[PDB]
Amino acid sequence: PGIVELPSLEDLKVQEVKVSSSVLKAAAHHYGAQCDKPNKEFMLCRWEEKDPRRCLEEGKLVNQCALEFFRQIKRHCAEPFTEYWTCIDYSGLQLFRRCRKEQAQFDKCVLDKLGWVRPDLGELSKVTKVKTDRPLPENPYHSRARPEPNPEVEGDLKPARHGSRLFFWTM
Amino acid sequence: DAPEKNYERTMAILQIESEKAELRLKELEVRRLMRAKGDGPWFQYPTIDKALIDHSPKATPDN
Ligand SMILES: CCCCCCCCCCCCCCCCCC(=O)OC[C@H](COP(=O)([O-])OC[C@H](O)COP(=O)([O-])OC[C@H](COC(=O)CCCCCCCCCCCCCCCCC)OC(=O)CCCCCCCCCCCCCCCCC)OC(=O)CCCCCCCCCCCCCCCCC
Repeated sequence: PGIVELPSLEDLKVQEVKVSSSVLKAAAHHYGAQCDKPNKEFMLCRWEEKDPRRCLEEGKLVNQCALEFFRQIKRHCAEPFTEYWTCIDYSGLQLFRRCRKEQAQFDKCVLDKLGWVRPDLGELSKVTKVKTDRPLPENPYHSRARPEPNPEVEGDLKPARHGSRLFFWTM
Repeated sequence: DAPEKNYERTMAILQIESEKAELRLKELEVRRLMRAKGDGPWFQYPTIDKALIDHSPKATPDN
């Protein structure tokens, strides 16, 4: 067949969000609140193109907007966030429910210094709409032309010409 | 019976039987070509209904 095209290693260099999973899980509700638009443009491009090579730049925007999400935490509320993700980080299942007062301190300092409202129960699971400028893929599966169907039956049904025509049976 | 009656009755019998014999040979040839090519209404062995395919957005994108 053909050669599969791959992007170069410079096309894959972006500054990584090099924080732990409890750090990501601690700020995840405010992350889904504040980093909505580039994340949803990326996941729309990712379910529509069905190809990650066509989804690099939007992904870079994700990694552009996540870092600016954490810098904006690090400039303002580094200590209550640190006290919060440490308590998230203790738990083996990483329970939100074991960590409600540290969550309250982090949410208080974030609403005071950044004005961010934490999403409620049922908001980040909504199907939202995304206004992009990229065109709709007319053939995301790269499917070739389908075979033409067999001709259907038409014409009025006539009797059998002289019956069964089986050796001597005249009907 | 008159010789006219037997004669013309014989011609009608011969018309019916010649038409039936030509139609039997055409039936053989039609079945041969429809088994060879599969483009007629016979020998249409079933395939999978494509209405069974779930075209919803799935859990992972790459599919
Ligand atoms: C206005 C609206 C109302 C109008 C009303 C008008 C009518 C009023 C009267 C009402 C009654 C109508 C009767 C039926 C129509 C006429 C049927 C007919 O004569 O067919 C001729 C038919 C062929 O002749 P034809 O010149 O081509 O057609 C003239 C008509 O146009 C015949 O028409 P066709 O050209 O369209 O024929 C079609 C085709 C013509 O046939 C063909 O093209 C050839 C294929 C025939 C079958 C061959 C099979 C051979 C191997 C098996 C042999 C079995 C053993 C033999 C019998 C042993 C005992 C059972 O038929 C078939 O293929 C079907 C099979 C044969 C059925 C015949 C009727 C049987 C009814 C009574 C059953 C009693 C036993 C009869 C004999 C059974 C064996 C057949 O003759 C035969 O096949 C030979 C058998 C004899 C005919 C049956 C006669 C029926 C009356 C019998 C009374 C006596 C009974 C005694 C006691 C019982 C026996 C022990």
